[PDB]
Amino acid sequence: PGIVELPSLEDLKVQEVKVSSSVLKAAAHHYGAQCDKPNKEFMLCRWEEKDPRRCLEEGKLVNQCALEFFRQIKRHCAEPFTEYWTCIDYSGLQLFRRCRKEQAQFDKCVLDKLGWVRPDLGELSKVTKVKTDRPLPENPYHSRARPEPNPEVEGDLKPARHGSRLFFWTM
Amino acid sequence: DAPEKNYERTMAILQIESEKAELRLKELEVRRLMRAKGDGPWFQYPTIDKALIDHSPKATPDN
Ligand SMILES: CCCCCCCCCCCCCCCCCC(=O)OC[C@H](COP(=O)([O-])OC[C@H](O)COP(=O)([O-])OC[C@H](COC(=O)CCCCCCCCCCCCCCCCC)OC(=O)CCCCCCCCCCCCCCCCC)OC(=O)CCCCCCCCCCCCCCCCC
Repeated sequence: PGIVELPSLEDLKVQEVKVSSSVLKAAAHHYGAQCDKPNKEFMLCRWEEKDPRRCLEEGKLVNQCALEFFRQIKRHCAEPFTEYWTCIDYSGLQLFRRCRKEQAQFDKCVLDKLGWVRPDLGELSKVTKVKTDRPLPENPYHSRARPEPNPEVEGDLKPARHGSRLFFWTM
Repeated sequence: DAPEKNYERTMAILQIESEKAELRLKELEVRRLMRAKGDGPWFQYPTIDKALIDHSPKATPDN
């Protein structure tokens, strides 16, 4: 067949969000609140193109907007966030429910210094709409032309010409 | 019976039987070509209904 095209290693260099999973899980509700638009443009491009090579730049925007999400935490509320993700980080299942007062301190300092409202129960699971400028893929599966169907039956049904025509049976 | 009656009755019998014999040979040839090519209404062995395919957005994108 053909050669599969791959992007170069410079096309894959972006500054990584090099924080732990409890750090990501601690700020995840405010992350889904504040980093909505580039994340949803990326996941729309990712379910529509069905190809990650066509989804690099939007992904870079994700990694552009996540870092600016954490810098904006690090400039303002580094200590209550640190006290919060440490308590998230203790738990083996990483329970939100074991960590409600540290969550309250982090949410208080974030609403005071950044004005961010934490999403409620049922908001980040909504199907939202995304206004992009990229065109709709007319053939995301790269499917070739389908075979033409067999001709259907038409014409009025006539009797059998002289019956069964089986050796001597005249009907 | 008159010789006219037997004669013309014989011609009608011969018309019916010649038409039936030509139609039997055409039936053989039609079945041969429809088994060879599969483009007629016979020998249409079933395939999978494509209405069974779930075209919803799935859990992972790459599919
Ligand atoms: C206005 C609206 C109302 C109008 C009303 C008008 C009518 C009023 C009267 C009402 C009654 C109508 C009767 C039926 C129509 C006429 C049927 C007919 O004569 O067919 C001729 C038919 C062929 O002749 P034809 O010149 O081509 O057609 C003239 C008509 O146009 C015949 O028409 P066709 O050209 O369209 O024929 C079609 C085709 C013509 O046939 C063909 O093209 C050839 C294929 C025939 C079958 C061959 C099979 C051979 C191997 C098996 C042999 C079995 C053993 C033999 C019998 C042993 C005992 C059972 O038929 C078939 O293929 C079907 C099979 C044969 C059925 C015949 C009727 C049987 C009814 C009574 C059953 C009693 C036993 C009869 C004999 C059974 C064996 C057949 O003759 C035969 O096949 C030979 C058998 C004899 C005919 C049956 C006669 C029926 C009356 C019998 C009374 C006596 C009974 C005694 C006691 C019982 C026996 C022990």
